[PDB]
Amino acid sequence: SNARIMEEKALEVYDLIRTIRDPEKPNTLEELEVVSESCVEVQEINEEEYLVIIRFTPTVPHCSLATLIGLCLRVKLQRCLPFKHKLEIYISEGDINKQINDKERVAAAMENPNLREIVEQCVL
Amino acid sequence: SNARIMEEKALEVYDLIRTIRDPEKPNTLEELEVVSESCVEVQEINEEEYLVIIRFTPTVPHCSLATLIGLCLRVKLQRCLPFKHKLEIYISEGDINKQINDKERVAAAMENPNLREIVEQCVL
Repeated sequence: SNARIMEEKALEVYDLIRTIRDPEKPNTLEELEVVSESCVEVQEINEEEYLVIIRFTPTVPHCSLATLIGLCLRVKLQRCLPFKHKLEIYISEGDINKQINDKERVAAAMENPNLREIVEQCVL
Repeated sequence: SNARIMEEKALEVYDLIRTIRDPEKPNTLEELEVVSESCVEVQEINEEEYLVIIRFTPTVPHCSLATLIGLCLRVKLQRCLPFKHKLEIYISEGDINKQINDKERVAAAMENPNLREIVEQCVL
């Protein structure tokens, strides 16, 4: 039946993506619950052309850039200021879907050798 | 005057933090407008103990983890699926101030050799 075939195609898709390594952590997307089989749907657009829809839940860095910067500020001052002090640091209060789907943005990323290297190794 | 002294102390603070390297980009925090002199304030809490307040504007990654993951999904499928397809990928729709100020969270970060290495090199 059509439904069975679309189920089989979604499983095909899932089996390819499930073992991709996370860019930062030593585990696969499936192990980190970034994807699961139910997160994929396949439909037939026209005869023998399929649409694949994936919803994924990205991992977050163990230590974000903003956090690293804040630590640098605190550690530098703590070690190098010549007076006794307390410090309060505040993040100043003064499209990803687009980056991963737009054909031009995808190509631009894959033309950066640094990003291409990361992506190609994660999927290897 | 008190005001002059606090201005001089804030400049002291600024001169230490302005040349810290960004964790990812080849430029200093000042060059990237992560900090500027006006973003620092110093007050005297008690005699010879000062409070330093900094507001900073973090840089963002040129390519976030979520974007890298989405690229991996697309590139893997584009290269390895055995059928013609279009793909739509969606981020599923199903405290930093705390990490950089809380004494315990700061210490925990600085005990991770990986993070300590990054921080110590950025401030060197």
